[PDB]
Amino acid sequence: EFLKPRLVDIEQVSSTHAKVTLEPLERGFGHTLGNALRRILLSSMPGCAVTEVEIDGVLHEYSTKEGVQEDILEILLNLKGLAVRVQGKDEVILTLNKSGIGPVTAADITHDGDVEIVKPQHVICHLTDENASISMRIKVQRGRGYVPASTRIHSEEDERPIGRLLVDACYSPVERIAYNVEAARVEQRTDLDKLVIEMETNGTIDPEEAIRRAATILAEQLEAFVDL
Amino acid sequence: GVLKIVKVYLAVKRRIQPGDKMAGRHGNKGVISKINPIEDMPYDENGTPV
Amino acid sequence: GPEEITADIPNVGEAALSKLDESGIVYIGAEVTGGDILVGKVTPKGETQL
Repeated sequence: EFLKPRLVDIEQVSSTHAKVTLEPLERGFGHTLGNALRRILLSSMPGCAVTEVEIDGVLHEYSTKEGVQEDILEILLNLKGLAVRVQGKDEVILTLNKSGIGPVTAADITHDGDVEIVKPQHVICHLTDENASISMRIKVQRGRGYVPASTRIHSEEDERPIGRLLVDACYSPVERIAYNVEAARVEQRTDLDKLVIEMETNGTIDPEEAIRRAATILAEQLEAFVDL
Repeated sequence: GVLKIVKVYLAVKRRIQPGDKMAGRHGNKGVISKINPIEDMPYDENGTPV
Repeated sequence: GPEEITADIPNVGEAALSKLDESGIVYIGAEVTGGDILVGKVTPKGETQL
């Protein structure tokens, strides 16, 4: 009795922007699935950002490093916006080394095989002095939602390493979602609906797999309603 | 009577939470009441929340 | 009598004194929460009369 949809054209502009079409939808199902998908997309999508950073000389985020015009927690704030996608690893640790009077970009990080840098132009910090040395360990892991650094020191159990700068982790790769429901004509079928989801990413997750995992979550939650 | 003093200086970083007083410049006080998910936020036709 | 700043504190675990240094003063950079010991200080009280 009930017609079921599929994903047709997935038109991609920037690496950060995309427009996904969903074409065989019934009346009312454009908006029923559109919102309930926007609600899933924005909130519960796996992705990875940086969790912990060790800086060579620094003892804590409120220090100064001779030869850098950024404060340490300004450098930690730069890393929070580091867009990495890692493959078969759940947590990887990167190594950043650069000296000279150059801005230290995200391309200046040592590249692991499983690691992909989305914004090589991304600015981590600047270097002012000539021979001004900087080297750091940046620990990225995959995660969901928004995990603050405050909630990380409950388990702890000896995270004593006095130079391990814990950073807040905003792991969602979704930045923004909008869905517009317009009528769809597919030869004969008086009125149907074409659902267009438009979404911005940090580059780590691709649009198609995001929607697939978005609706996968949705089917699993309804499993507690398929029966009682 | 005092023989020596040790002063420890603590850098407390305080985010924002229900109870904090906030106001604009026009005499408009207000205490934040619920911290809400980006999804529940009223968004415009563009997808940009508030 | 006089008071000491020694890192030997009565009735606290070895893990309580972990953030403290040898002299009784917490290390620079150590992240702490409420209750944690900043400066281990001990005052004389004799003939407890128990």
